Amino acid sequence: KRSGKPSDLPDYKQVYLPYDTAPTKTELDRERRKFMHAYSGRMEHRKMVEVKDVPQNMYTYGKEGMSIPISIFKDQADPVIGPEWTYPGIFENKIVAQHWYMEELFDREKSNTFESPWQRQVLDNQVKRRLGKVAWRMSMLNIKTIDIFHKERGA
Amino acid sequence: AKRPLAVVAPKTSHKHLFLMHMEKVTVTVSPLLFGYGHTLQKAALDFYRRGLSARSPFPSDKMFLYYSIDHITPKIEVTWLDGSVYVPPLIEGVKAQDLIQMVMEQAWLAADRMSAEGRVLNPIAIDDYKWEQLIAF
Amino acid sequence: PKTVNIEPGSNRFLDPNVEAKAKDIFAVPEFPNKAVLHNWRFFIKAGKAATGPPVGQEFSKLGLKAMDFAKAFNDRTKPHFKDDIELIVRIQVYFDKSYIFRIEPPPTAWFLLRAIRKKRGETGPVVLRGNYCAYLTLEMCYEIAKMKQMSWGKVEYPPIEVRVRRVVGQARRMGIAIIGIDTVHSSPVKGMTEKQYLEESEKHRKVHMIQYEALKAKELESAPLIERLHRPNMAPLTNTQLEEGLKDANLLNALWKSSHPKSLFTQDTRDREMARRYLNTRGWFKEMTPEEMRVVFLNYRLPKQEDHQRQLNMTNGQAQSQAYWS
Amino acid sequence: VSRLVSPRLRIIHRDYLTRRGGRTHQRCSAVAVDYTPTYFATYKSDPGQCPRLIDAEAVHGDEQAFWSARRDFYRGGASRSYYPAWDRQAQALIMLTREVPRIPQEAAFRLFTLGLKMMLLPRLVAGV
Amino acid sequence: TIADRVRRYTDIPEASTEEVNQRWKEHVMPRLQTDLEYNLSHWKKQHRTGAGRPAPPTLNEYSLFSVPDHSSLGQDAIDMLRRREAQREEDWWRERKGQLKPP
Repeated sequence: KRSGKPSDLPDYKQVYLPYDTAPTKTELDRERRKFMHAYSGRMEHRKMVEVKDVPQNMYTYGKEGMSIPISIFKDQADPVIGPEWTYPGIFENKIVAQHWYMEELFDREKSNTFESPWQRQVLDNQVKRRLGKVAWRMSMLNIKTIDIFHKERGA
Repeated sequence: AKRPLAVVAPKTSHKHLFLMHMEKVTVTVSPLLFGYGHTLQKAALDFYRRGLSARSPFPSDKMFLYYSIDHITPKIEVTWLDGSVYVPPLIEGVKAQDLIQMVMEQAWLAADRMSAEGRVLNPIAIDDYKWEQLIAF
Repeated sequence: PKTVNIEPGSNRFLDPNVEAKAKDIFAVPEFPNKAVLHNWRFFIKAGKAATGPPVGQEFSKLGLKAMDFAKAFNDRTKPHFKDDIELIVRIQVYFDKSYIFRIEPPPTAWFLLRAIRKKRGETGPVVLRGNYCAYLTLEMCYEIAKMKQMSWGKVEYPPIEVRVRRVVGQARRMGIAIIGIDTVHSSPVKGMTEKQYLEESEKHRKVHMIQYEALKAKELESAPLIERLHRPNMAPLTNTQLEEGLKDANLLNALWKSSHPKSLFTQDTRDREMARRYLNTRGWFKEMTPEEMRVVFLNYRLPKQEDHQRQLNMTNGQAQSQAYWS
Repeated sequence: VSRLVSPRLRIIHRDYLTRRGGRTHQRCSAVAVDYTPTYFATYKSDPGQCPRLIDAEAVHGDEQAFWSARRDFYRGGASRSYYPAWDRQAQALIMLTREVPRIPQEAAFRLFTLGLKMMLLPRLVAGV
Repeated sequence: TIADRVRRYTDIPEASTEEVNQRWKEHVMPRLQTDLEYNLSHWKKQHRTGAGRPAPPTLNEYSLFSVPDHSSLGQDAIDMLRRREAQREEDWWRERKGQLKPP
């Protein structure tokens, strides 16, 4: 949809650097050279793919002291980013937040070997959805008969 | 009464406890009485929720809860414009849609008796009995 | 150079300045217990609300001169706002035609395209588009998540670390590969070795837990009294007990009494053992003395701090002490 | 012997012939103990001037928010069912049976009744 | 057989509400102020001040009415029974896909 999209896109205004030792040019494109790829899909169906619009320097990118242009209010500029351990659960989310195939999660539960104590919570919220996709799948059939893939598909 | 009362009464199911002609619907219970599971304590208190529901067009400020003490079985008392109070008998096994049906069904009889004594009656907004409606498709 | 605040995760909510006027406009004019007729939703700019088809029409379907609301809107939204901040209005029309509307921060999809500088059509899920779009890092989502609170009366809860997984997932669903995950290496730093980077996370990532739990437990102690009640876990019951325990409820009763953390009212040997004599006839749990049940038949949803506070025999000494006073 | 010796409580019985089973005409009984019509005058006043009956607004404000309340938290979600009536009384029965503060002001006369025997015994003794 | 198949519906709520009557008449009844008619009249006064004292109950005061609750018990037994049926898909499609592997 067109509405609900930003028209003016402010640019990353670096507030203060996160380091005293300049990351010399030589290594910049030596580590960014590693980021132009990012995995996708988490199982045997692991798919290392490409990322368009790669930023140029990631020592400075987001780790600290850069601004993000979600400028909303009148007196609130592009907020600065505090260091990592200043945000709650970040290196804990790194374990939890990701595309989780249930194939990859139920072997972790039936072996009770969770990398994280919240993957027990990203599991329920994932099954509690798929049950809802059924309790809605059926509270509709109490109206009519809805038949999957019975209408034409494609062009 | 200025004339013999009605004979035939409309017979339809009432979803919501709209103020047909009542003036105050009080619901007395005694929380000293207790019970797990479907009892009369539960059947009358959901009738409070089902009346206070954001769905029923009942004026929420006209329903009065009343915690009693002396082991008063849950009473539901409705008062009509003429002031004649009416307690729907809480037969065991009853629940919300019965009481919302009892008081609303009796609401047409009682509003009829008020219209017999000579009380002028008002226009009612809701028409629980579909009369100006036809099923369309 | 200058780290603004060195604390293990104290940047959770906004600045009290911006959080002062955060809820001055994002407030819910309380539900009048009326019967809603229409729950409309719009995108509207900072204060550029018109009487046109976007707003004035749906009122005019109902005969309301929405030339007024737009002003009552701009009576609250014209100041306070950076230019061109498309807000969401939750107009709610009651059976008396009297509306009540909550203004809300921009949709996080609007936030996400800003924080990455991409216009409409540039972003997409990889399975439709084939490429991860603009990068991000978890450090950024934590600030999109600070202007996105479900309850703008209670900005605190759900917590941040639990609603950032929300904005992260919405991002990934748009192609926004953030760096901390999705990639072989996290954000490279000129500070220290990857090990001297990982050894500084293994402490931080766990210091947060005693921070995150306490905030999860302090919220528990304020939850409705029914939310702290006992709900035994069902992971132990195997799916034939779990089914043979649904035909006759007696088993799911005697279970509850059998595995119930010790309280002043459940220190009845005969009561707790009356159950224990019911299960044995049913061939249910027989080799698990009461203790190893409570540690497995506990409400798993308890924060680990209170997960213990109820654990026998931690609640055995002071058990008979706490009672309904009078 | 009054059944419920509380004389204000009056037992009323009502047996009805209601349509059960769709066609039948069964016998349903609505038994109840309710207050004697004596105790109806001071109650059809809205302040509940009749004691033994408390306007629910007293024990807490806005039952419009206390009974209409629904389960809310991470344990509630959007399947936020109403509260079960069995505790929704308890959180109101426990509020009824709280400590009301017996003040020492009443205790003085009761204390003036505590030293009743010990000192009235020598009164008639020393008054001959 | 009549009084049996209805006992599916009431004895358990009775086996409960006959245990509370025990708990009530044992622990709270002794320390219960019997002058309620004065106590209630005190809150009808505290409400006519508006700044009265409606107090919220606490867990220890409330755990008297702690009971086996088939509202939750019967529910999460199904869900846990179900997230085993949801568990036997990824473990099924892993088994079927494991039948294409040679011996």
